[PDB]
Amino acid sequence: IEVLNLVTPDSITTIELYLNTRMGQNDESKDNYGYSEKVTVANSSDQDKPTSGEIPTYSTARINLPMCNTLTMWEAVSVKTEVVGVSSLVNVHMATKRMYDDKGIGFPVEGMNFHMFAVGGEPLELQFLTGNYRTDYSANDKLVVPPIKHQSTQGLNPHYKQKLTKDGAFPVECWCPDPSKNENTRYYGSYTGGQSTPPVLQFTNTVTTVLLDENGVGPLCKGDGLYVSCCDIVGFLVGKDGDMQYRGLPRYFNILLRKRTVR
Amino acid sequence: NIEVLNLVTGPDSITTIELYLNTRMGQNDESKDNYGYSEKVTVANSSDQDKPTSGEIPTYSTARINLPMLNTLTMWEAVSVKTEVVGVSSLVNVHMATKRMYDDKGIGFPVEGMNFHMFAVGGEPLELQFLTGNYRTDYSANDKLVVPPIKHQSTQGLNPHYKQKLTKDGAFPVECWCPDPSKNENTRYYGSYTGGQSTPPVLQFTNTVTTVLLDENGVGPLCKGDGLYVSCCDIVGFLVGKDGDMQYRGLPRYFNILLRKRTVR
Amino acid sequence: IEVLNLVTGPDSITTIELYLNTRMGQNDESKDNYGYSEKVTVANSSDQDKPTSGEIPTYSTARINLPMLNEDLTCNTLTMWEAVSVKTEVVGVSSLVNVHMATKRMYDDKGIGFPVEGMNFHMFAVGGEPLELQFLTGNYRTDYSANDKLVVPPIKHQSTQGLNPHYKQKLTKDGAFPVECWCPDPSKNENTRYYGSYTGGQSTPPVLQFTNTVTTVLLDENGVGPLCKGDGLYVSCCDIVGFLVGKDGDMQYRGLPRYFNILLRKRTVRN
Amino acid sequence: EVLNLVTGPDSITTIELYLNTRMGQNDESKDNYGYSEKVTVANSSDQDKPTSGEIPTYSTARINLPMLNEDLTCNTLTMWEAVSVKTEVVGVSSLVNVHMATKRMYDDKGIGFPVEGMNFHMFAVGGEPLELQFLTGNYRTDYSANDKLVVPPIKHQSTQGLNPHYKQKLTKDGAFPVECWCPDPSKNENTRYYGSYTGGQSTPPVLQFTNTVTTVLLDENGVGPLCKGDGLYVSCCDIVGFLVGKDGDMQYRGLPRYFNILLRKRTVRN
Amino acid sequence: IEVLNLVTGPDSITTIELYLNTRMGQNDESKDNYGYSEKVTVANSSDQDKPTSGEIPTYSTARINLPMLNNTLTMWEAVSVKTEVVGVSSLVNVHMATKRMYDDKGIGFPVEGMNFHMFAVGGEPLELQFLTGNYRTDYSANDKLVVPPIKHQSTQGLNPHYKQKLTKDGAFPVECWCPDPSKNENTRYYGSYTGGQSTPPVLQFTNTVTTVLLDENGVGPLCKGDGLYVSCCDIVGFLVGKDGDMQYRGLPRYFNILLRKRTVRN
Repeated sequence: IEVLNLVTPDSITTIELYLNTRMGQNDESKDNYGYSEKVTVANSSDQDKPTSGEIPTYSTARINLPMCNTLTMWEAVSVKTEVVGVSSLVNVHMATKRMYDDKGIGFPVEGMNFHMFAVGGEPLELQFLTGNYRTDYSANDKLVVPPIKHQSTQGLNPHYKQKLTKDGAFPVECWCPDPSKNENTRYYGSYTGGQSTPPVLQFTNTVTTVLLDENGVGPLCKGDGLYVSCCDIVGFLVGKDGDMQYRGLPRYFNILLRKRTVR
Repeated sequence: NIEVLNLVTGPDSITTIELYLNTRMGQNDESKDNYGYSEKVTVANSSDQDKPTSGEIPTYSTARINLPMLNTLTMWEAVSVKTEVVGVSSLVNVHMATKRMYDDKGIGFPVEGMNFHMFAVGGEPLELQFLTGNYRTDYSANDKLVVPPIKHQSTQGLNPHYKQKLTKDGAFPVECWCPDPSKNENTRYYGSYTGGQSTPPVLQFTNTVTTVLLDENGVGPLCKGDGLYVSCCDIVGFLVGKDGDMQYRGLPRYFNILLRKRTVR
Repeated sequence: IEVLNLVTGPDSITTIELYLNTRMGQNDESKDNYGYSEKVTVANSSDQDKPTSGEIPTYSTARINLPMLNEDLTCNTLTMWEAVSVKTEVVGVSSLVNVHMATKRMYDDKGIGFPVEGMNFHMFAVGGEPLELQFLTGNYRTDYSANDKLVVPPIKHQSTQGLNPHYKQKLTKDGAFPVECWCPDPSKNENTRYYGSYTGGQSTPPVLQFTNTVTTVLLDENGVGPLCKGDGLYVSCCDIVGFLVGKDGDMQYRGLPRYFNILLRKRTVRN
Repeated sequence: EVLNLVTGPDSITTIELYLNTRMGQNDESKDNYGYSEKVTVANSSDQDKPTSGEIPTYSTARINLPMLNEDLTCNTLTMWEAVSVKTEVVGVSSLVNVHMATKRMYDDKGIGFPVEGMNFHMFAVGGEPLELQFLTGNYRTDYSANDKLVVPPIKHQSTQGLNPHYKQKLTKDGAFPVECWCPDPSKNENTRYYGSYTGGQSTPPVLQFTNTVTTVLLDENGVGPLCKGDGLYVSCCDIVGFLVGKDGDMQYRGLPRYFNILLRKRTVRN
Repeated sequence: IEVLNLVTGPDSITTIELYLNTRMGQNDESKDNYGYSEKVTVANSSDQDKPTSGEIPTYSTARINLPMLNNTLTMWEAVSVKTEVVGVSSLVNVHMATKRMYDDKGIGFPVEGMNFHMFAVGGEPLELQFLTGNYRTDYSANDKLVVPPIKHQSTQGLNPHYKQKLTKDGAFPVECWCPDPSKNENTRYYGSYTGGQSTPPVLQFTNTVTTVLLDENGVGPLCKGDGLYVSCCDIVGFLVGKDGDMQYRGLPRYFNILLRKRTVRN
């Protein structure tokens, strides 16, 4: 894309949406919504076959935007995004393991934190990379995973790529953003690991993230499509008998766009 | 919402509002023992028998302040705020009747664990979204708590049919209500959470920090019907009794707000 | 105080240096355990919470006399000293590099002695009048009568576990106001700046910095610093860096001294 | 001796690449790739001889830049000057996995231990090999279980601090151990390197990934690494922690790194 | 000193480059425990607190002679420093003979616990204040340690009668000497402490960071008698032996200091 000038009233527009988490029980009408199923643990690396619904996936959505030598496209300028329902973590009376010889608080949701989001003019481009090349994903055929398995995929093998084109379908554990592509998408992410680690979270409606690149060009919405993706894991819920489930929270986006002429 | 015009200049164009809010950890009566704490935390046997006891549930603190009464109108516009947690030094106390370190010879455990700190300033009540860790939580032990009368599975995620307004102090549980980011155009909120079991509280206090409430366009919260809305929650951790029983501990918050006159269409 | 212009000329600025030693409970520099509290005790119940004499940290404070400015106190204008900035440091942080003291030790009595560790509390204030204090405690019933030299309210009440504005005081005495029940009153202190932090937990690593290259500006949003009433400069602080854990597990607060280097200038005020 | 920039079309160029991790099992056709072999522990400091493949090494590559063909007999020459780099750790999301054959929490009912503990992250971009200084926690370490490792031929007590007679250049991928080689601060004028270490036993890994951060490689004089012989040197190590096996066996886990480097032509004195 | 104009033009700037090796207690580079302390011992009681020889960390320091320079005189003025801790990557080693995780199947304990990092650059020796956690500490197992000749209860606080200047490498214990903030007008110092028992070390290394040494008036340390003084300490934790015995580990530090010629009144 050769980028021409901005169109100088009716030349900007806002898009609001939220994405609900995809931890593994992704049916809103059922119990454990917004959690994974019970986490299971492989007996050996060649019997690493997770149960259905115990694997978190990326959340994603495509939004439709309004529709010579010169053409106009929607340019994404900025985004205010925030994690919703952080305060739901101020809860230590649920049916959980508890502190101090069954006299103290219930363990709050705690441990692993993974927070990512992305905004672009096309689906987020993915790279396959996993901790265990032999992971068998066939307990849930709705997951999108490569048809073949190889030793090299525990590192970066560029023959194993994909595009985030489906909500609740791409496991975060084997797909990450492809840094060699995504020239038309902006992505930001963090991971805090460990076993019982304190979640450290913020929420405010005053923070704006500029999506313009180093030349003042935001993501350009191809075929007038805006692509928004995320994942937000805030820890594990610890059951009374020590069984554990991922907990994730939803994400909100407020995206400002403008009109931009291209060649 | 409101079509904004020019600022009013000259004398009497500025005013100030100073207040504090007391914590609402669950025992909220200032003449009862345990004021500024929750009652003892209890733990449900299963997720369909999740009924907290009366008073073990932290709620939001909030107040509405009447401001001076004043083609076009004039409204009070909130410009900035100096806000601080009060009584941080009270947590330097290890001689209370608590569990203690090192084979009963060491210090009392200080108040420690979960920290949750939020405050909001707006020209109307804080707009809320329901979201909970357990859609079945039964709040009927305390009929003063404001919660939805219908329980649904989808409220463990974001369901936008479950909204509310923060219009009563000491009644909206923090655990099920958060700021609605899809509204709150006329309010600024700021919040954080540090979890874990016995996590160190990390706290700061000073009278030298000003939070600017002006938005990207240089427009602060505009005070509808001459009302200013201030809300907060400040959990600093848990007090651990001798037998392991635990109570939330909260601290008060101070606000000093600067407001100016703004002309609107 | 109605504030006017700065006074210029070669006598317009002055500098004040001092340090304040810690007041952890054992506050006599000729005695053992100086710079620590006495052994911490633990109440049997909340209505028998009576700390032992010397187990309680208090604020360090001092009033410094400044050069006299006004001989005639019947003029339309007067001059006051105005605190512009302060360079302050915690002294002796390197002392915490010590794992050979008589302490509990790691790894079945073969490892290091526990270093001083746990709760940290750091605050300092510079003002032109005493730091104004608000009473707030974790236990309204706390009985201070083991040490009648502590300054505390004469009445107790449930409401003091929150903010009761009828329970206030001024920091007018070194080593006497307990940290656990007095904090800076944010509804006053118009003429003092304070800065404070707390890091809790049981065995928490202390995290401390020391340098001679950082200046804290004390001017407010309008460019006005603390104005020294009666030509008096008030400096206050507390610096708790953790607990020393004795061989049997008894524990003491440890504190460190603080240094202050303050720049002041002359300012004209209405009289 | 640096002079001014040159103008015109093709005064600029970009180089894009990634480097895979070198934790010990460095063969992409075999199991445990991207991990070390199980860590083993010496019985005494005079018998400290690690097994082959349990030892992390630096990743590195020389990249050929478009050739600057020119008369070598004149007053000036032209060099490629690295201006800036966008670099990120790839696959961070792979650490969101608690179902692998690992030790697990809460009396064998909870999650599998995620990859956790020691984190070591460095990258370097230069116009010649990264210059290395030898420094080890044990001077007696015996690397002779793997003769591919590049280490000094003699051992001396002084190598537990800085002995400047023990230096190297980082000229082979997967060969220079991290544990005994660090960047030499007394040289490397023509390289920029960045590093960090978070230690401890089971420490939460803290990681970020984005495509929006540029690292300026120009020094305080506005001069970037200058690529000798039209060669660009890129180096890294990204240890994200240990995998804990069911029985307590532990392996390093590392992750690949991406680089996108901007370079411009600069005139230098000949 | 009354500072006047800078000296301009050629040979008005110079650079100084050095490193300082750590002084953790075993400070003899030909011996096996170099760059560590001897094993830490723990006193039976505070009145019997006599550390063994070699288990005490001390400051590293050096004086560098600058080129001969000289109503008015010329002095060297330190403008900035680039400094880094060297050999951080050496802490990526969990196969040494040490205590280990998970019932003797897991990693060796890495070097961990207490971190203390400080450096100083000035035009005269760094001025010290005595302050200790235990006034009775008996240092006579090593009479090469420079400590006060007299002891008193008040030295667990700040007693300004107990001062020194950092004039010897590997001799002033870190546990009882700190920078004196009432002096050091002609030195810049920077330090941090992270304590705890087994705390993760958090360390950074880079050749791209410059520390400006000029004060608020644009004046850096002025090198009296053409002497530049550099001091540091870099403790990175403890090595835990198989039986639980522990020793301090330190790392060396590099400095690259830029100086300029400054005219001053005499």
